Amino acid sequence: TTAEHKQQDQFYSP
Amino acid sequence: ERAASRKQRIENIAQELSSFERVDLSCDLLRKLGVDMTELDTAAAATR
Amino acid sequence: NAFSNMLRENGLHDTAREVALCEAMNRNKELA
Amino acid sequence: SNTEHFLDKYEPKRNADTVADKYRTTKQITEIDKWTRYDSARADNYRPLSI
Amino acid sequence: LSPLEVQRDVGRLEPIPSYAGKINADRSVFPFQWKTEDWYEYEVAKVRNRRFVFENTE
Amino acid sequence: SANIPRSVWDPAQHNPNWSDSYGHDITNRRAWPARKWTVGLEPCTPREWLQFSHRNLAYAYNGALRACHSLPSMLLLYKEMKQRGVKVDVDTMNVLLTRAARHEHIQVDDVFLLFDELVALGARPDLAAAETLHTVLSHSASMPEEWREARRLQLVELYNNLAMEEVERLAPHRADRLLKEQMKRF
Amino acid sequence: CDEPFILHLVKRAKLGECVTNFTDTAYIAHLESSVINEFHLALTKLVGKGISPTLLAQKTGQLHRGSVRVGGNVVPFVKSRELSRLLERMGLTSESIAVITRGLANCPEQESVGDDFAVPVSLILSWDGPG
Amino acid sequence: TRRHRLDEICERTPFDEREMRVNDDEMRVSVETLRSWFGVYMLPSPTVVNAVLGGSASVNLHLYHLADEMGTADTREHVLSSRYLNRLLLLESYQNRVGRGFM
Repeated sequence: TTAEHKQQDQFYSP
Repeated sequence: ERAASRKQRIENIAQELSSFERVDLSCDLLRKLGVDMTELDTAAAATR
Repeated sequence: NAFSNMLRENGLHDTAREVALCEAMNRNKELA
Repeated sequence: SNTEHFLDKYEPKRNADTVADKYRTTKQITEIDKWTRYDSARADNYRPLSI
Repeated sequence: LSPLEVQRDVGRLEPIPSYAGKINADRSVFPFQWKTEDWYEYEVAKVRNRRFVFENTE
Repeated sequence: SANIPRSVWDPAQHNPNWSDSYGHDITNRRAWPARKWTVGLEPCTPREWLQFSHRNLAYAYNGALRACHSLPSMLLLYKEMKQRGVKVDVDTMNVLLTRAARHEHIQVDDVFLLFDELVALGARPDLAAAETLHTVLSHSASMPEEWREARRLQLVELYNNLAMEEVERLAPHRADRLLKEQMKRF
Repeated sequence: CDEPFILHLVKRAKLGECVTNFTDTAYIAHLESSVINEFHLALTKLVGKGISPTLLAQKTGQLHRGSVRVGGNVVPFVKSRELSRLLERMGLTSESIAVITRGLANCPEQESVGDDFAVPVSLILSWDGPG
Repeated sequence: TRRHRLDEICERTPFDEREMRVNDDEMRVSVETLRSWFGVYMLPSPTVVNAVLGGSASVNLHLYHLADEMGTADTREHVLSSRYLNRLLLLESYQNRVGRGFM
């Protein structure tokens, strides 16, 4: 997956 | 024939690093690995 | 790799590239 | 371009560049501001001798 | 690695800040920790002295 | 002295740095165009500044890059994002190097030059990138031998740095199976 | 076809045919002049690129003769290969570039150097092109 | 005397291109381009200056570069100097070039 996804989307959120 | 471009590349890098601009940077870079020649330091410490 | 590494850090990329090229060049006919 | 970059080779030819942007964006200095009524009436940045 | 030298961007490699492992630790310097008596005295002094100023000085 | 000072009325004492009244205030209310570049808007209001970053601009430009299907159209965007300082990514590197290695007429030389330059700007090479470089090093038999060996040396260096970095990443998590796989690939 | 040849072709290439999308006369005029100054400057960056200073010294010495008036001027020679290469970057056709090379080698002001021919920049600005 | 010393010190100092800035609309141009267009005598290399100040002859106004002790073309821009330009003001050719031909 895109390094961007794993920088911003890899945290718990609603 | 393929050892002629070895010669040519080495000479080009040599005359590129000895250009008036870069002589200083080349000398400092020269001290920092394998090369100690007092042939410079003595001539300079004579003038200091 | 002792040379090109120094030159890249001191700001000179092209000369570093050519020199690395020259070191690999040496190593080729040294090993073979 | 001052020094020609090594990527310049692959820079697309200007065929069908009719959109060309530098020419679309360039303005006459005349167009950049308007003279408004605020300017007609503008006070002075120095102190006047007599008005 | 000290927490400042760790590379935390998954997509970049950044130059390590020049203060990273360098600044040393003296409780005399920081963090600020202090006696209460001295703090009181300091605060009060600083209020009482607002007007002791020699303006005109050589 | 005098009630009205010489400085006011005497041209000998004229101040050349003073400017007329109208000019500065006309110059001041100027709002220059916010779309100075492709891909973005320059912040104008403090609110707009809170939405802004170079490191995020990276994201937007990466998208705009994945959009272009041809290397030539990509090169332009890249030149922009290089020039306006934009933090550049693993991803900028992946989408560039892939579409440079597929592009038919590329001198392999420049693919590697480009990689080098992306890394000089501080993009962190990763497995995808190194592997693509590797694939480009296979498809070139047409270069001088010393070139091929120079670039092979650099590539091995790269794969090893990667393997180390990745062991350090995976070890504290007690990942053993996964780590072992990644090593299998390296 | 009223103008100097190469300038005409460079305007055709850089301004395209879309220069007349614009209905403003003065604007188009400025576009032209700025394109030409860009060209002129690039052309200058190319003076004496592939030629040795000895060759140049020789030919300039011959072209000045015994005149003191011209002694301080320098004849700005450009190698033809470099000219063609520039006109390629700028997006001229090779059909026309070849016309330009072929027609400049027929000019009196041409000087043959290092088994290639070069010309004065003044010529590249003033030349008509049929002959 | 003062001007003289200043002259010697100017000739041995490298020109600093960082300081150079471009006023509106002007083109950025390297020393090399300027030299090859206007002639080297105009923005002389130290070898050229040294030659002009040490020599005599008129027929030489130096248009192209000069050889150096290392056998290369000396490309150096040191700071310009009062006395060098005076020595040029002596040649007829140069007088004509700068529009003083009437002299």
